[PDB]
Amino acid sequence: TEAAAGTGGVMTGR
Amino acid sequence: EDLCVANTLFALNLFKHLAKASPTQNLFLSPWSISSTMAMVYMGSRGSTEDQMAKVLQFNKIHSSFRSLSSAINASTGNYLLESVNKLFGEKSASFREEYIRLCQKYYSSEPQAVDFLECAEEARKKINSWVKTQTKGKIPNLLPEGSVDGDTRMVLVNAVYFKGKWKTPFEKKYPFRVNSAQRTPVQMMYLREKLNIGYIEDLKAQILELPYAGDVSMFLLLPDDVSTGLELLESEITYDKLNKWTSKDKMAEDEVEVYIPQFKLEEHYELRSILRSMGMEDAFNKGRANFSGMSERNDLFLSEVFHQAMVDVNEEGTTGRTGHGGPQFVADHPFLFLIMHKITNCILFFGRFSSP
Repeated sequence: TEAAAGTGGVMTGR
Repeated sequence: EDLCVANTLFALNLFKHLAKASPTQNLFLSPWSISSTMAMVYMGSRGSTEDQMAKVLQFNKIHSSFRSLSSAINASTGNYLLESVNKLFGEKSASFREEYIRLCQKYYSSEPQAVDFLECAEEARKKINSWVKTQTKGKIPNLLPEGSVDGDTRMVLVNAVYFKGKWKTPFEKKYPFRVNSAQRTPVQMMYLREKLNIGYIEDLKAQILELPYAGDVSMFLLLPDDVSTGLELLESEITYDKLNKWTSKDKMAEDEVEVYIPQFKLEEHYELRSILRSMGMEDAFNKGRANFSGMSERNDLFLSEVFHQAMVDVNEEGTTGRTGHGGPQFVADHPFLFLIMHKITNCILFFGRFSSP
C-alpha cells in the first residue's frame, strides 16, 4: 500500500 | 491507556458526518493529518472558538501529546516509509504573535515561513501545493484548489502524511463486486491464504480482519454480513468502544484464513467547513464571531476553509498444495470499511469506505 494525504487550514483576514 | 483516543473519537465522528454528505460513494481520508492541522489552528483560538474546537476535536497537555505521537509515527524503522510533517505559511506583511509562532514550532515543528498572499496569492498557492507534493512523493499534487487563497489570506496551516509499506505476506493476483442491489462491477481480486487475526463484531454484524504490513502498521477491514451498499448498520453503530476492543493487540484469534480483497486505488478531495460546522465547530468559521487572537493580537482572523486530499493504492506487494476450504473466509466482494493503524500509538493514519470499483 502507498497512501498519502494533505490538509490545509486557510486563515483569512477580516 | 490508549494515547490516541481523542484523535480516534474525532476520526469516527468525522467519518459519520462526512458520510452524511457522501453516503454511498468511495471515501478516503487521513484523520491523523486533519487532527494535526486542526490542533495547530486550535493553538491560535480563544474564547468560544477555542471551547468549541476542543469539544469537536475530542480533547475534553494536548500540544505535548501531538508532539509525542508525531515523534512515534515518524520514528525510523526500516520496514516502511512513514512521514508526517506540518508547515505554516504566513503572509509576509503580517505580524503574528511571537508566542504562537514559537509554540507552533515547538510542538508541531512547522518551520514557519513567510509568503506573499497580499500581492501574489496565486504564486503562494503554487508554492504551498509544491511543498505538499514533495512531501507526498508526488501523490498529492494540488492540495489547495483554485480560488482557495487570495489577497486576504493570512496563514495556511498544513499537514502532509506519506506511507508506503509492503504486506508481511504478498498476495497473489488472481471477480464481480456487488456495488448495490442493482449493480455488479468486475474487479481484480488478490488472494492470500495465511495465518491472520480474524473476528466478528456482533454489535456491528461485521467480520473484522487484520492484514499486517512489515513492521508495526496494519490494515483492518470491516465487512458486513440494505439494497444499497450494505454498510448502513456498520456506519451508524460503529464507535470507539466497539472498535477499539477488536483492534487491541491481543483480542483476536489467529487462524488460517483465505482472503480475497480487491486491488484498488482511491483519490478523494474534500472541503471540510460544512462538515466541521455540523460537528459543532461554528465560531471558527464565522467571519463575525471567530476569535484567533492567539495567532494575532488584533483578533482579525477567521477560518475560511479546511481542504483535505487523500489517496491510496492497494496492491499485492509484500515481503502450496493446500486444497481444503473448511475454515474462515474473508471475501471482500461487497462494500467494506478499512483503516490503516499505527500499532504503537494506536492512531488511525487512514480511514476509508471502498464501495465502487
